[PDB]
Amino acid sequence: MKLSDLISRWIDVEPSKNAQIILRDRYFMKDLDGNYLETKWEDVARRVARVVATAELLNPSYKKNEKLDRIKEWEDIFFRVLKARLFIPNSPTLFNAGLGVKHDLLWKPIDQMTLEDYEEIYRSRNHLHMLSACFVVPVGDSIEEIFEAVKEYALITKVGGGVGSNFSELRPKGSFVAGTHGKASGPVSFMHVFNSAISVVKQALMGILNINHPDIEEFIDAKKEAVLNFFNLSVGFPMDKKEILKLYEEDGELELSHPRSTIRKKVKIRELFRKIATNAWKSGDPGLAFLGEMNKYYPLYPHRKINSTNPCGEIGLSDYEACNLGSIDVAKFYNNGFVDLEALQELVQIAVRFLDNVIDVNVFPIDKITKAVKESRRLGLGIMGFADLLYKLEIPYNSQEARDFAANLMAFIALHAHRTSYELGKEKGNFPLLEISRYRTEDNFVPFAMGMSNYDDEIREVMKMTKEFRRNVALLTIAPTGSISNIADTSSGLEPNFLLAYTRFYVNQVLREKLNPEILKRIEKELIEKGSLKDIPDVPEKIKKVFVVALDIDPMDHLLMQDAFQRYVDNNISKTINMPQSATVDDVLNVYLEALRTNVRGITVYRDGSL
Amino acid sequence: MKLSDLISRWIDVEPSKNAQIILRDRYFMKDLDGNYLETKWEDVARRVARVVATAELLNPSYKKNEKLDRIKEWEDIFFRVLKARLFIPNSPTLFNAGLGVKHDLLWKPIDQMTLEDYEEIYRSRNHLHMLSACFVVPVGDSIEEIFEAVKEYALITKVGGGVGSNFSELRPKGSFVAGTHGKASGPVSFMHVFNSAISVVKQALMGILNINHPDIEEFIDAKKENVLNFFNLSVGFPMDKKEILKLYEEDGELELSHPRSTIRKKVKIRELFRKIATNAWKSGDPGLAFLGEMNKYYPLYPHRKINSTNPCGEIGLSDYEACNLGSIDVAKFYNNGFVDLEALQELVQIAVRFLDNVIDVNVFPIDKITKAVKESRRLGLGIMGFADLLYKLEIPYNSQEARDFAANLMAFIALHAHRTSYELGKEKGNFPLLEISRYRTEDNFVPFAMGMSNYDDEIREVMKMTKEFRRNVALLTIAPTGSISNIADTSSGLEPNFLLAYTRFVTKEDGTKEPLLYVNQVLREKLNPEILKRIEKELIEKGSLKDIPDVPEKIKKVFVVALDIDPMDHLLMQDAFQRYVDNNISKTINMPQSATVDDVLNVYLEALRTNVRGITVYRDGSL
Ligand SMILES: Nc1nc2c(ncn2[C@H]2C[C@H](O)[C@@H](COP(=O)(O)OP(=O)(O)OP(=O)(O)O)O2)c(=O)[nH]1
Ligand SMILES: Nc1nc2c(ncn2[C@H]2C[C@H](O)[C@@H](COP(=O)(O)OP(=O)(O)OP(=O)(O)O)O2)c(=O)[nH]1
Ligand SMILES: Nc1nc2c(ncn2[C@H]2C[C@H](O)[C@@H](COP(=O)(O)OP(=O)(O)OP(=O)(O)O)O2)c(=O)[nH]1
Ligand SMILES: Nc1nc2c(ncn2[C@H]2C[C@H](O)[C@@H](COP(=O)(O)OP(=O)(O)OP(=O)(O)O)O2)c(=O)[nH]1
Ligand SMILES: [Mg+2]
Ligand SMILES: [Mg+2]
Repeated sequence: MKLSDLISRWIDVEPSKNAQIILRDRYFMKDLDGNYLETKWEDVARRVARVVATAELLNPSYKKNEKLDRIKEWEDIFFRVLKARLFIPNSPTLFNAGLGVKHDLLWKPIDQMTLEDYEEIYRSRNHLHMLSACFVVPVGDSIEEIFEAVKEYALITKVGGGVGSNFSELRPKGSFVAGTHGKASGPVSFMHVFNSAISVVKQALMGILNINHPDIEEFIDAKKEAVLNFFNLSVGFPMDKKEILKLYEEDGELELSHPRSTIRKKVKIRELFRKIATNAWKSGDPGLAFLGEMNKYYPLYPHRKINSTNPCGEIGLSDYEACNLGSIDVAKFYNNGFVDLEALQELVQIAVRFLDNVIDVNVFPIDKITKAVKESRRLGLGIMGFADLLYKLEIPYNSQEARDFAANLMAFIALHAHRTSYELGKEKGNFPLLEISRYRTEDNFVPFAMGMSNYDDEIREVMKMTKEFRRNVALLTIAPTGSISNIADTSSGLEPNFLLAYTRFYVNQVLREKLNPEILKRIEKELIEKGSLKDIPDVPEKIKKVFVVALDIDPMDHLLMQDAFQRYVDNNISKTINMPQSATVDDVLNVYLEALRTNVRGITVYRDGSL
Repeated sequence: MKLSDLISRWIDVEPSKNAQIILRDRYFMKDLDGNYLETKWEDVARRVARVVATAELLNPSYKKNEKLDRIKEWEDIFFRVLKARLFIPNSPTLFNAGLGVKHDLLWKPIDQMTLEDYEEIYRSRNHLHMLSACFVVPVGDSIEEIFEAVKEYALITKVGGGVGSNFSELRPKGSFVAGTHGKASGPVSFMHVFNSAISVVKQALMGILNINHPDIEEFIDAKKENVLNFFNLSVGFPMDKKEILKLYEEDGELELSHPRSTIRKKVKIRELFRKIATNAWKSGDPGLAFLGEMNKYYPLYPHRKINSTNPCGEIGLSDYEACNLGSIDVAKFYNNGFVDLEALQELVQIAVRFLDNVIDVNVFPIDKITKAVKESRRLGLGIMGFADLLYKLEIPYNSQEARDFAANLMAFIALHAHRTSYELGKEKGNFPLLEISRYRTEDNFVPFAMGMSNYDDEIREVMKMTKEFRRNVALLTIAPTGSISNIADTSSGLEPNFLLAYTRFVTKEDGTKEPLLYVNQVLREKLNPEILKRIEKELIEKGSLKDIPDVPEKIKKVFVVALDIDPMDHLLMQDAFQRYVDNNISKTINMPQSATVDDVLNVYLEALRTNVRGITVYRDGSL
């Protein structure tokens, strides 16, 4: 089906009562007196479309002559997919597009727009016009750099960004400070100053410490039981995953050291791993960030380096880099037993241009960030609706069938997104750092593992073409989509449905269609208690096996789904490895070891009932 | 007596074992290994004398063939008064002088020193070579400025400075923030971020909020145990003391308002005072800062404006200003029933040059601070050992006699301090803002109240003369001297002795522990050693001589401690010194456990009528 025809299928499907509540609550603009300037999703779609279309003002391919026509065309296409909720950008784009702009320019009808109208939108974007979810700032080993980072956290947090740092540069607790006296207090103590700052600004962060840091044990125990409540904590593994797996298998020792300290110590890697696992078992923190694996696929490494991710894991970013995200609802592409790939390719091309255009109309609080974004132009296109699509396709999330499907789907998306980036580099100009990247200096560089799709060879040649032309250093991610999937009335990112029937502060729509009412109306009671179909007798085996929820799916099937998607994603993936309440610490270690052998770039575990 | 003769009486008296522990503990310099580079007070005095004498390189009145002789002469005099412990600068001068300099230059015999040796010292002072105790920075009403200030606090604290701010620019909690629909959190929420920052960096501060800020009540209670545990807190009074007294006397109302909020409130000034008094009665916070009174006597006002003090309250500073302090031990100037004014004058002269010289060798971590200090050259010359001096002269602290003597002594110090500033302004150049100060644009400007001394008219004359030459915007203070009075083995600041005897413990390898009885040295000298041994027991038990049978009445009357002296007599002493001090004074108004909140109010009311620039109260037994 053509995308315009898919759009006509979805454009007039109204957001649910639940979606409308969230939108009124957080998304619709209000005036200086709390009066609504927007009252429907279509108002949001119009403002967002128009502001992002404005980027086409800077398109060197257009003559001043056609610009108005071309702009209005892009506004029109952006508006239609958005109103149809086939693609939605990350929250900050929805909150903050048009901040600074005359109200009378933001919702005016497109046929009435003039070239001067777009120019004035472009020029009136203010300091709050911040449209990206993801940030990483360094924290250098000096009081000066530490507290400059604290200020950067406050400023990014204030404008609506989530920020992450690797704190490893900070010399360990007790290290000599060539001051008068006395001693360095170490990374963890300074992370409390970050927490306290953000707790007041927000009156959601990421903190990583590398496995070979001498204060790693204190770090692992840092949210145990003063927390640290605004931090997600991950242990960083800057070295090769293979190397750590070997060391664990051999019961080796890790040397803890720091370049600006005499503090040195040896620890058994197994002991340290177990300590990580025990705490994750108890409370879900800390996670694992496979930084080396991220740098393995980083086009700008080693002259730039990924040291941290954003709070949710899904983008590894170099220092001062930010990334804006957006997600395609794949559940809307179900068509009579198949994914309508015709319409999908069209949308992926549109989604990539929109995300790239967001960069040009984005305003950041810190010039170093403006600069890092301009040079790399990293994007984060992902998907949501995945689990709901599997229900429509009558495929069990816990099956090799689902994972082979997932991999081909992501490969197809990756192929058309990178092809779009080639196209946009031709039209608009390459990302400034193309010349020094592995797309250019290397042969056969591919920013992900592949190995589970028929599309590989096609991907490999598109990657070779991007030696010459390429708008973006990387393009793909899979985010949590915690709010935008609610707006889209669909499942979140790549996660299975957590529950089929609930009451968020609500019976799945696909289940409501496939399940005979009466079988439904009976069971909807004990579905809500119990939280699964599994042990409800007199529901058909076929419904049971397809309509699985997160805790129907064992930890290994969670991890293998993440691997299958990660093979064709150039940034990272947000995925929780749900574990049953009866899972032991050994079960958790086994997840870590399997994770080390797969292509996953990080791990988050959550044991049911643990918190 | 000539100062040289006084120096020779003291130069070979080594610090008490008590002092030496303090020195080893934190003053003596160590190498990267943890090894001692200094092991005697004499070593510290060489280093410091040498480093501060280096500033004479820059003296535009020395011809090149003069310079090396002149510098060695200043190093020698500096060394002697330090070694003798007649003058000691604030701790950061003693911690940090010479940091960055090659160890082979800091202690070498002076008769091996060359001009190039001094030039190398000047060049190699590093970024940690911070010699001043006292700082103020502004905290403006934006996230950017608030966190820029958190960063300055961390940097200033790291290098050994104590910093304060007025947080009144921050719009009250619940205020409108433009272009968003979220509200401002308020000054007290941000002060938590500053307390967190500094609790890690130090793993006190001064915070002031003005009495008319709408969050003033929250602030008054901010260290109420239900904590800003690294802050001293004071309430700011930027209006005239007179205005506030009148309002209180009328049972009037104050309007709380902010220029960037629509939040207004009317509160009875008496109810606000009582809230303050009750909290201070419970816990010692908050104190009162009479900022308007400080601005009354600030020579740069209103071009520049004092909005805060340092943590101990004794310097009022404008935005980004810092001050270096030091103190003369005046108990050492006792001579046959009189204060030796001839030797004291000479030492004021030396001490003011030292302190002004510290500015030249000081390194600050922030641009705007270097600038503010160069432009003003504020100093804080003070005294310690004043209580022990009264003991020697047999004057009771809690008496008009003591207060009249304090005023005259402070007046004499002020006169010769400001005179030296005059002489130094001709010799080295005036402070840059002389031209726009009240020393220039006015007639009869005096930066303190006076009214309690025979020296008043000569003081007027010198202030008139400094319309022409003046090296420093202000010169004097009285500081707590919590460490350096320990070092000099003398009483702290202008304060009375807290106790005359107590047990201190000397840590030993094989024992331990151990009991070591200290008795005030002047008490030891005056009281019968036979009497002493009898009473010693009850004195440590009771904390005073007052109710001990059969100690002579005159001894009980002279040898008073802090708690023998009633709150008004503490306050009037502060008033006597403040009259002849251009900066402020550190003074705790001690109160008996049996004082009430009404008694605390009465101290505040009397404070409003005297010339004091702020108030701190501490009720015995409260914390
Ligand atoms: N908690 C605490 N940590 C400090 C202090 N001074 C330094 N540190 C920690 C902060 C940094 O992680 C590390 C280095 O800090 P700085 O570079 O500011 O110290 P500095 O440059 O004086 O000495 P350096 O030449 O770098 O060893 O030491 C301090 O006063 N308090
Ligand atoms: N799941 C969920 N998220 C919420 C809720 N309220 C606020 N949020 C937050 C979660 C995210 O930090 C923020 C933005 O949501 P999005 O769906 O745009 O972003 P996503 O969850 O993909 O996270 P990210 O883009 O990595 O920051 O909204 C809620 O009630 N449920
Ligand atoms: N806790 C908290 N306070 C804030 C936040 N934003 C602003 N404030 C407080 C900090 C300052 O006291 C005051 C003003 O903040 P800024 O100058 O950074 O805000 P902005 O320039 O955006 O708006 P303005 O024109 O000053 O109203 O409001 C925030 O997001 N969280
Ligand atoms: N470690 C330690 N520090 C102390 C003690 N008593 C006071 N201090 C701190 C607070 C002072 O700001 C700092 C330096 O001692 P000083 O005698 O030079 O300063 P002072 O008490 O006059 O306070 P100020 O110069 O206003 O900061 O020493 C103590 O018993 N132990
Ligand atoms: Mg450093
Ligand atoms: Mg502002």
